[PDB]
Amino acid sequence: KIADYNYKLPDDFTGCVIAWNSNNLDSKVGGNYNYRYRLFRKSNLKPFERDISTEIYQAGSKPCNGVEGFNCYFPLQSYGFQPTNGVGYQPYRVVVL
Amino acid sequence: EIVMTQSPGTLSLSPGERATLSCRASQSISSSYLAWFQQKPGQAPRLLIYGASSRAPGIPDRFSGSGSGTDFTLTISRLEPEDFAVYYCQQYGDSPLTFGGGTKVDIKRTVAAPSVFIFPPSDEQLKSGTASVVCLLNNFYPREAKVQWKVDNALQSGNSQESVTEQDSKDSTYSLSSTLTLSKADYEKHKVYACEVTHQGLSSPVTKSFN
Amino acid sequence: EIVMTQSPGTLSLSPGERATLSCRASQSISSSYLAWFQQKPGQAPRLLIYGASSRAPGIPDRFSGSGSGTDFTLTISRLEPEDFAVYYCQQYGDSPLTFGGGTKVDIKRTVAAPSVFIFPPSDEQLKSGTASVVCLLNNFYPREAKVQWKVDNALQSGNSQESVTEQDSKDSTYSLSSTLTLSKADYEKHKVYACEVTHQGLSSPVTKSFN
Amino acid sequence: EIVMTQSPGTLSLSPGERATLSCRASQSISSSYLAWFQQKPGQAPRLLIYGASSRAPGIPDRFSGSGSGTDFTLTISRLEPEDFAVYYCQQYGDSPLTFGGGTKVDIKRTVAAPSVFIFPPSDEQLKSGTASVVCLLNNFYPREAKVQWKVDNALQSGNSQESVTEQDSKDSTYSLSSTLTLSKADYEKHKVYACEVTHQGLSSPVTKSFN
Amino acid sequence: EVQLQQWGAGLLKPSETLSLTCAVYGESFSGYYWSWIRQSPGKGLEWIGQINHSGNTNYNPSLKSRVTMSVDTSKNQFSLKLSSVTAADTAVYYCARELGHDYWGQGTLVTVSSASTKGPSVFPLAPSSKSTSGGTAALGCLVKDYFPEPVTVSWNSGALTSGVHTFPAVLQSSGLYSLSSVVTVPSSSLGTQTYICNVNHKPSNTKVDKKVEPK
Amino acid sequence: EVQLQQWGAGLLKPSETLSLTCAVYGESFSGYYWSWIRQSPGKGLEWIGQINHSGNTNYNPSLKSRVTMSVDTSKNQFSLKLSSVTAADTAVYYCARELGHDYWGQGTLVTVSSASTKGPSVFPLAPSSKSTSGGTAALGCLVKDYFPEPVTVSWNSGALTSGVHTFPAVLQSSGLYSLSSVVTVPSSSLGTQTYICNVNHKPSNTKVDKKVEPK
Amino acid sequence: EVQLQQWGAGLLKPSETLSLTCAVYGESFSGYYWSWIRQSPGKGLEWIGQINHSGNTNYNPSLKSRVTMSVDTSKNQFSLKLSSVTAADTAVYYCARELGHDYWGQGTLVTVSSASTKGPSVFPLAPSSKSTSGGTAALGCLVKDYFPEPVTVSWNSGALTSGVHTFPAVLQSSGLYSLSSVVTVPSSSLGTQTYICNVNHKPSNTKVDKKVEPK
Repeated sequence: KIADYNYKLPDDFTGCVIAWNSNNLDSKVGGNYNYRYRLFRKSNLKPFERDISTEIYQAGSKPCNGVEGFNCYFPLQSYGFQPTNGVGYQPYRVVVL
Repeated sequence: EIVMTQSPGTLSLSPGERATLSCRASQSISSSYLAWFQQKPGQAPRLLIYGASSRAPGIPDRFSGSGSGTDFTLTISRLEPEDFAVYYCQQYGDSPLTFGGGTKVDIKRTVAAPSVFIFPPSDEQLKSGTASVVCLLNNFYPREAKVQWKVDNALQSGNSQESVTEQDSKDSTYSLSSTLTLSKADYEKHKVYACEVTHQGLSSPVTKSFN
Repeated sequence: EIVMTQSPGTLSLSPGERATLSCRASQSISSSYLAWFQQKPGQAPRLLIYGASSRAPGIPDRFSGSGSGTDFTLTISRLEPEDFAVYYCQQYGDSPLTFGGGTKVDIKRTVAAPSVFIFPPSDEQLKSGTASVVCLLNNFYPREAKVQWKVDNALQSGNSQESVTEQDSKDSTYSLSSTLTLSKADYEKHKVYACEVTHQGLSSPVTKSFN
Repeated sequence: EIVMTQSPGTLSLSPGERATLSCRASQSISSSYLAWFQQKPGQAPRLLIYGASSRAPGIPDRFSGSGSGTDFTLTISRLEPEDFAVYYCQQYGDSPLTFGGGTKVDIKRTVAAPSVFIFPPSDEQLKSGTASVVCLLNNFYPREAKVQWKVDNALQSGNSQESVTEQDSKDSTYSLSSTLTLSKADYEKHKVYACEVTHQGLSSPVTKSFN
Repeated sequence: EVQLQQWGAGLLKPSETLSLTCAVYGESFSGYYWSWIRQSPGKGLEWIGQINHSGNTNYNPSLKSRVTMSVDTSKNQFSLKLSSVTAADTAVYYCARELGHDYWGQGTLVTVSSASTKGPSVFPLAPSSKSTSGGTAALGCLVKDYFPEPVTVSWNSGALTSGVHTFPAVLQSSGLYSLSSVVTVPSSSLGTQTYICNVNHKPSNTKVDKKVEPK
Repeated sequence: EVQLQQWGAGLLKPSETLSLTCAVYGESFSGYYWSWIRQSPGKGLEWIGQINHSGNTNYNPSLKSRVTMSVDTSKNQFSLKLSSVTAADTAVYYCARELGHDYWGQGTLVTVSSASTKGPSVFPLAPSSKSTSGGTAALGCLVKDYFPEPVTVSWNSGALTSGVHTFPAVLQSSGLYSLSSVVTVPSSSLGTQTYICNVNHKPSNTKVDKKVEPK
Repeated sequence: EVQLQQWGAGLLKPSETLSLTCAVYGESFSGYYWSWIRQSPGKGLEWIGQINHSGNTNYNPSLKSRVTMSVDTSKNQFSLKLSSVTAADTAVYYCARELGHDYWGQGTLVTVSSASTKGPSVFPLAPSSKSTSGGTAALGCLVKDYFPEPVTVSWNSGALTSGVHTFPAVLQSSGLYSLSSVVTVPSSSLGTQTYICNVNHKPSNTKVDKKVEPK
């Protein structure tokens, strides 16, 4: 989902990828419902392309002209980060050079 | 990959009552994106509730949903004869789309007692080299009752399996069959065999023997 | 691809008469290489006339053919009861063999009047969730007829279909059944329904109505 | 590649008798590694004797083996009804494993005389475009039976074929059927057809004919 | 005289391959051209192609990209292959000699549909009271929702064979078939006799019996 | 409205490749994602993957290494290929649109086994002496060692249809099926009425009848 | 105890490649050689080759050119590939352990042909008048021109099971099989008793009855 609807690296890519755990900085005892990712999109992204549009997802028969409802959903959903989450469900901090 | 857990699959209640089914998840569901599915036998699942509160178009208004975070519930205000099916959860706020486990609702009737019949094996069957003994129950309200074989006053396990039948349309009873399989020398060893039934409705520890 | 076009597909005439069938080609046929085929139901086509003039071996003398250029015709001197079939053209003077559309011949008789014996939708189909009503016709020689459905005093089209039986061996009539499907909510909402029969032989516009 | 040649493929004898099966090899077998396999109809072969003298575990002691060099023999002292099967040699003392041709044992009984029947082709098959004539023999013990066809008092070769059924469970007799196939012209040109059978059971070479 | 016998599969899912074979008896197989002809209820007779013993093929330009033809000289047979078949290819196929004019095969029906075999169902019917008052009524059984085409319907266990109308099956939007079988009776006979409708669907191996009663 | 029709093989041997195809009628094929979902009685519903008209596929991480999906835009079809199939892949497969929520396919059953078709066997059962004294006895027949699913059992050619219990077929270690069919009769019924149990297995076309004799 | 279970393709075309698989249960798989043995109705038992857990193979020199074996120790399976398949390779294949002497597979039959599925044609056999004068007669029906071997023939819907002989099928020059069924009756029983033979061919799914009448 991250490699298709969010951030895509080209196959002919030169550079480094550096990630480190960041549970200290972005957890909050209550959920850190502030990060968000794109869940629904009608096609794959192109390499090094960025999409920030909301554009309610059709996914049905009714057009849903700008209004959310049945089969029409908001594509951006929030991560739930808590300090008690196990490794693999707690934040990681990524820089790509 | 959010793991969805659901209320115990079996629950029985009379028609015209209120039915509540609970659901929970390992992680919180974003935007309360939870859906409830109803599946009748032999058909594809059908959607009832989306968003954990809303109602799908063309759905009877006796279905309601309520919940958030990691706890959700579905309520049927009044049960109809065609409202008995299997109910499923679904979370779709995460990329790996996962369903629940399934909860089956039944029609309940007054408690009844199991009846046991014993069929001695036939020597024609023993000609091949194997024998089978059957312990049977008919017309008992709970879906399952405990049955155990006794060979030479010794417990046996790991060598048999049981089969149950769907509840009767109007009798709403149950039938259970347990079959044992053994080698020829092993069957020929004891004349006396028994099967004992442990059941809550029938207080007697019925044990059945044939010679 | 020399496209061949024939006379009107259906023509009616009493037995013991003469029949003429026309055949036109989009381009000239070399050396009058045109053939006429006859096909009866359940059998493969049989050649009658080759070269647009000659007669195949074993063919009776009542079949004749005449034409040239882009116009040809077949003539039957007397129509025996077995001469009622479908007739096709074929050009074999060019690269891909091309056949005509086909012309049918029927049996003429007196004009009858259709009888309508409608059946209301059953309860069992309503349980399955579909509703079928059948405007019916019986015993009418002219196959050409029209039936129009009226629901809520409005025209209904695109949701009904018709099935017509073949001509009878001795009665030489037809039977038609028109089935129209509507939603259960739509069928409950409206009170007046009808099928109206328009036929050339039967002047009165019989609007068979029911509630 | 050692070629194992075995005793005549068919030996017939009554139950409860001495049976001897021979086996020869093109080369002397080292260490007398020879084995005898028994195959019953519809299942995999089973080993009886290994080392040309020793007996495999679980085998009844009526089977014995004796031989050396390039000549070997299997002996059954008295025959049970189950022991009617096919027996194979198997040498395992050289690079490729080779089996024998096989020897089939039958049940002996009193000689019987076949009953000869002849069937003319049906008109439906003639309309299809081929004629098949069937001449059959019923309930004869000696499998050796010669059937030939006289078409206009002439012998036909290579245009007919025959099938023989297995030994009966209780009759212990045989049935044979020879079918001769011809085209339309070949069948309709000639008038008389006949099948005649020479069988050692009955002296008369029964010749059955039809027009 | 030449006798032609053909065989091949009849039911095909979309995007499958159609294979038919035809066998020749009676005359020489060499020195002749053997043709395939297609007949549809919505198009008419169409010529597909032809092949001879040497392996030479003549193709219709319309179908040239999807049609293949093969000849087996040893057993005197020729075969047709039609790839990427579609629902527009449902038709009757004949094998003939040369242009025709002499001899044709019996014909093989081919139905291409994306529906699975399903059992027919019978809907009950009731005559109207106005029909009873008029003097004549009709009693009919409606069969629906069976995919494979051939089905048989009878009445009175086959005893009543007068006035029986069995309208041809019609294909619906869902891809299944339906038909109706009716009989005409006097209204006087109503209220004193019981009728029966019997349906036999061979491909699904289904036999259904319905007891028709007045109203 | 969308109609989805699916087809594919229902019996596979281990290490084969499962292929299923779904066809869409009624709505626009492009602009949507089409999904495959299996259902097994062992675990429950599981999402396999989805694909759109351009060929972009989303896969479940568990099955990402042995799932392939294809799309045929000309005839509005999408297909699933599941390689290296195993006995744990026996399930019911549905094709749905997007996340579901509106339209589903009918679903096809897929069973994976390494057994060949063969007929079952009937093992006789005799009512015990106590049943005759009791006033209520049971008659049962046990069917054993058959691979295909539709095995059928009956009493007295369907004479004793009341109080009939037919427990569902079960797997065995060998991969074969065993089940029992039972009925209840009074001691007065014993002997006075003959009870003959019949079993029919159409895939192997085997019919077995057993007479019941009290012990 | 060791249990061997094998599967593979039961039908092939010439020039194709035969593939078979065998799986082992109940004991160790490594430290052993697993063999393939072919039995044909014309020549007899023959040894094809054997393979061990590490991939070392022994081949029969006659078939060394076309025979290959593979092993999967993860799931305890071994497979045989036989390329350049010809009509002389129709036979029953067994997977065995070592030289044999202990354990054999159930055996799978492989048929090699280049014919398509066809339905049988039934032709009655008419008794002669002199056969009626003889006091006993034989009524049979001839089944012809079906490709797949399994064909079931019964008489009087299975009621007549005395004095019936069903000869084995025989391959013809056209690649299709044919057989006949015969029953014996008293001559006086003819004319006053009806006799029908019914035949079912499952691959083409055709069941047809045929009544036999005296000439």
